[PDB]
Amino acid sequence: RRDWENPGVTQLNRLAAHPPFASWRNSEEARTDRPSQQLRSLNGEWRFAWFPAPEAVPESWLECDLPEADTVVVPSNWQMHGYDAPIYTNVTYPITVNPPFVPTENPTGCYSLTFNVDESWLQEGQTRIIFDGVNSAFHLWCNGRWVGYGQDSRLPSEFDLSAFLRAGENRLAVMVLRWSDGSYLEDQDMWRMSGIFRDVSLLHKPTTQISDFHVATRFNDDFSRAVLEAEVQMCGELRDYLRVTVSLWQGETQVASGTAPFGGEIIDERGGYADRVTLRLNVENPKLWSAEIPNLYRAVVELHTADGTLIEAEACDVGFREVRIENGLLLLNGKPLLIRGVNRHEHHPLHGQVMDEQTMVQDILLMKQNNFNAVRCSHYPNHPLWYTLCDRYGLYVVDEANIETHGMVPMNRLTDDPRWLPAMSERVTRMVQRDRNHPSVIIWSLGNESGHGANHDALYRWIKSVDPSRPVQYEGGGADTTATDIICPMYARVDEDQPFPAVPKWSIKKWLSLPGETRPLILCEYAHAMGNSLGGFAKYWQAFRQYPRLQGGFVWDWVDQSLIKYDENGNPWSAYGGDFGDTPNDAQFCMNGLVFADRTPHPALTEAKHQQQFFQFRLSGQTIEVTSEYLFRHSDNELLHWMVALDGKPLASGEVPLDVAPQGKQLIELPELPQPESAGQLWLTVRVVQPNATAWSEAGHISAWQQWRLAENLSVTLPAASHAIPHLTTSEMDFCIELGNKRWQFNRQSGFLSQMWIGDKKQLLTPLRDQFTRAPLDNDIGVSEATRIDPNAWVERWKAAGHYQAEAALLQCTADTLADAVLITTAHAWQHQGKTLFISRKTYRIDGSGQMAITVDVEVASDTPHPARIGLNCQLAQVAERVNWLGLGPQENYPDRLTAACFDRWDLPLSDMYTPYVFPSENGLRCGTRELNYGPHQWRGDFQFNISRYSQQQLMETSHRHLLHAEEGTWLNIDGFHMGIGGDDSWSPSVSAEFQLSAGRYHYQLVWCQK
Amino acid sequence: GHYQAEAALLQCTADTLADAVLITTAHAWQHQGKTLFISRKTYRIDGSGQMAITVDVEVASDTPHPARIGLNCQLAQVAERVNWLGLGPQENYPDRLTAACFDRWDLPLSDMYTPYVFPSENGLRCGTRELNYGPHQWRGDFQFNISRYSQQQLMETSHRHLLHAEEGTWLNIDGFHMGIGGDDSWSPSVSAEFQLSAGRYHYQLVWCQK
Ligand SMILES: O=C1O[C@H](CO)[C@H](O)[C@H](O)[C@H]1O
Ligand SMILES: [Mg+2]
Ligand SMILES: [Mg+2]
Ligand code: NA
Ligand code: NA
Ligand code: NA
Ligand code: NA
Ligand code: NA
Repeated sequence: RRDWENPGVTQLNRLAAHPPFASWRNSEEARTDRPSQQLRSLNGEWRFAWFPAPEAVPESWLECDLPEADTVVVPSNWQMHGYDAPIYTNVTYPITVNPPFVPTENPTGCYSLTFNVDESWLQEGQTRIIFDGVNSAFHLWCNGRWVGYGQDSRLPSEFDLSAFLRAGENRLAVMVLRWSDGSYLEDQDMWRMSGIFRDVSLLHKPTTQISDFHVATRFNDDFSRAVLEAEVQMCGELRDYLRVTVSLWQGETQVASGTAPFGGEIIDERGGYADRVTLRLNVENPKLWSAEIPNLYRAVVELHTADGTLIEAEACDVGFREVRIENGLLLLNGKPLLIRGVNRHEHHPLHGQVMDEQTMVQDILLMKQNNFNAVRCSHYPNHPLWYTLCDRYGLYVVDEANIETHGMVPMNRLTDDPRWLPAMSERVTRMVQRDRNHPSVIIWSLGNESGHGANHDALYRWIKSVDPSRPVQYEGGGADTTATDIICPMYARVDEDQPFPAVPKWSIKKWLSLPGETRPLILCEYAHAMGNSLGGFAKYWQAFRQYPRLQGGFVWDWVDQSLIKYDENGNPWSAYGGDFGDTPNDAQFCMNGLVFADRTPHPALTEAKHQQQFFQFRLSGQTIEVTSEYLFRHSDNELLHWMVALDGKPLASGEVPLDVAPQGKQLIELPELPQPESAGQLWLTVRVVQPNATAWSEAGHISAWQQWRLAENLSVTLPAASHAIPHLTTSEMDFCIELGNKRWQFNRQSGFLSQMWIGDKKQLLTPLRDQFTRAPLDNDIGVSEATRIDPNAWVERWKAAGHYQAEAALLQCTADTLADAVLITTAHAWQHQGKTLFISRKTYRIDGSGQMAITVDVEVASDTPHPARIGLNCQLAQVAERVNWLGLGPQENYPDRLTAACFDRWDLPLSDMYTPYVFPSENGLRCGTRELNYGPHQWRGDFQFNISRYSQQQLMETSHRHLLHAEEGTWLNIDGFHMGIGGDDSWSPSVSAEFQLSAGRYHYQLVWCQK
Repeated sequence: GHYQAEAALLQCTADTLADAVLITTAHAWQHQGKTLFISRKTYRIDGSGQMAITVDVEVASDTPHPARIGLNCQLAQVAERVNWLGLGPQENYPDRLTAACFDRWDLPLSDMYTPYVFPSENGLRCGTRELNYGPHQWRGDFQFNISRYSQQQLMETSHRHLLHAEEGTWLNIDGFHMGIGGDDSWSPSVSAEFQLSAGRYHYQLVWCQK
């Protein structure tokens, strides 16, 4: 019947969805949430055979194992085993758009397993099998007999196997299809894989069982009282002796308990649900749940006979919290939330889309350590364990239905079609039915990028109906349609409007006050972290803090979707779109994370951690005002550490206990600071330290920090008198200056410093020249589809203007001998096709002390696209182990992404001055640098710089970091000015005007000498 | 002490180039043992009779942002016309110059002074690349005001009718000038982007025969 090409058939014989069950037969075990003998796992070694299409599968496979099959591990994505290639496409579907049809050549994975079943399981009760995740559709067989069918890759499919099993050995046969009508609703921007990627288990339930249960918590005005209501549903033999007891626990103390027989209240003319009961438990002064303090209670639901016989027990963690929208604000337990969130896909560089506990824990610890308090399940229900973890560690969650039809034209072609309503409703309803009891979930999402159709409105209402405790949001069709309680745009900018027809992305500040608008605004996606990005991140957070109704957003996104491949030597390297023969593909657009696939942070993570701090500071004289942005907890594990340093030199320091109530303030007056002797700038640096370890951080953890410039005493003392006088030697070809063991050589043909000698060794491999370009960042390339080349992208404008091809034309090069120095004056003009782009005028003054003062003045044609940078570069002949500097650091920082960096004395190994972005680009820059030390060299002034073994040219010509090769010597790029990196999105110019080098005339000066 | 600051010479040297004389100077402005600003300059006079003045200023970060960063002098001559290539023709400042247009403007010297009843800095014109007055010509990228009244007199006179034209012509040429503000006139109202807080500034002017 080809059910995989019929949106009308999304399952066959599948059991109803419900909350996590373990069918404990002992209440104490359910209370402690210990393992259940009634719940077995079938994960492990299975048999697998790949086929080009289902019609290729031999009939024998249903009854007997295939010799050609191999033994592989499950869960797993078969692309991760090499049976076929994983495909990375963003918007464009991986198959021809001809709904509900899929390619005749449909990759088919035949999984099979021989397992044992204890006769005890078949003598009573019900035995079902559960597939937590199968991509994308499958047929099931047990001992040769067809069982059922299922679709939707992100929610569990359950089947009753009671009448198929036999005591002893049994054999399952699962035929998984890569493509199905279900694929049309799974066009998320990620790797397209397939197989049984989530747990497979066997559950045993009594004939008379708990088939479903809902837990709700209502509160009085001040949350000093609560009522926990638990609706429990049963199946099987309904009798007067049956009872349900719901007891609530706080540790080993039972705080509440209620018992009752079945038979709900009357609801209509036909009566009520005789197979249901609702228990109501009163709880005084309940401990409230939040990401700040994840207080949890344990609820045990016991199905039993009135006289004391337990039939079965189920249970869940209960988080007492109220989520409601009032007067335009999203409130948690009555307080306005400030969502510090991030989008997180389920990705692993080695295992694909298979998740494991360790990876989940690592992510959560890293997220909380970096001040995140929320996560969005982009763009499908997650692995069941994820929610449990979020409940226990404390993270607000946006549970999103597995629905995305981005490739359709228009985007809502299927979501506005009533014939697709059935398939869609199952993706929404089954999600809610599964996760409604998790306190961590505070908002339901109808899916992602599927336009806005009537089906969305229908399902929006369905949820409001069945679960009035959680707000419902959906961004499609404009981000503010009738299908969302929250204005949830993606990449809407802070101050700039993007008036797209039909679906404009207004400036978020302006969006809130549009006539008639009252809803709160929380971006479902913003600050695209693709490669060297997150510029302008601070601008969002300043707005979030100033506008009550701007309540945050979810950064896009958590981790690069890169996969590991191996070279001929068996060495691993990160791969992206197209690296597996997959085509069409969207190359590196699958890597947009704050951390690498292996979870190593990207420089942008620190910027996020800083802007998302929970403590705000203000300075007034000797007083530091600390404000808490916590809504519930007190600062009971925080101490303030302060330090005053003069140009990196520690003068004073100390620590003060932090004792601020949520939303409160605390004043801390610093001691009488001693007026410094030396000249220079005094800097005050404060940091919040967590003395004690927690469940998510180690002792000493730094959660916040801030810097301030204090007093400054400008140096008015003239340096000592020079002993010698530099000597000039002229030739038609050069101007050579000598002073002791030091020598400078200027080429009279090029007009550049071509060499220097410190002692008996040369210092340059390449002449010191002007640089007005940079290896393009992903934000400069600005493309989200490897097929669209936006001529408006910065890289395209620089290329068309000739910035990368302009050649320096010498206009002047003269030498002058002064009383105590030699002066070299030069002027160059860079041109492209008779067009003068830049003009650089310099002077090099080498005096008797051995120092070279380089004064640079540049003119940039007002009509040429603003340049990426304005500085100099050269390849030093030597390679040193350390890089020392007085400026912003220690990590990479750019003009629009440097609030996190601190001014101080930093010292790192050369390697740390290079950021390993998978797709190479300008990187490792450090700004606000007053002094740079490398080997025998020292540069002084006020500049930005990056130093490494890779030239801008190599970075520019290389697609993968693993293909880079250290060049001889060290490449140095010292800029007087550098363009912002942007990142509001990576498919259009996103660098704010204030970070564009548009001044027309620039000036900077550097002093080069020996250390 | 900005109104008290005293120029204290730190350096003053002379050098002869192939076709010019280079005067290098350095000054420090202090008050109560505190260096407010450091002005470093070079003067280059070439054979064409042009004096190129390069100025680099340091402003202590802990001192309030200065009202302006420039040079001034009282010219002996009194011409009746003022010609310049820049924003105009009317008085305009950094945060109030959108209405002015870049072009060649020529007005009588009086028009270069705004008669506010309560005297104060006035008549400035921004984004100027060339200014002509009598036999003088100034080129660069600066703001300037020119009139018969010194900033000192304007600052000491409460009513405009009490102002007296001084001998010669006072010239104020600024590489940078602070915004005037106005959101209200009873509290700091000059927006951050219009405050001279960069710490380090640089500008260049060329003085020559008209
Ligand atoms: O709009 C979006 O932008 C992201 C770009 O990386 C990614 O494709 C998300 O899934 C999509 O919702
Ligand atoms: Mg179907
Ligand atoms: Mg998409
Ligand atoms: Na807000
Ligand atoms: Na992407
Ligand atoms: Na504390
Ligand atoms: Na590249
Ligand atoms: Na006055």
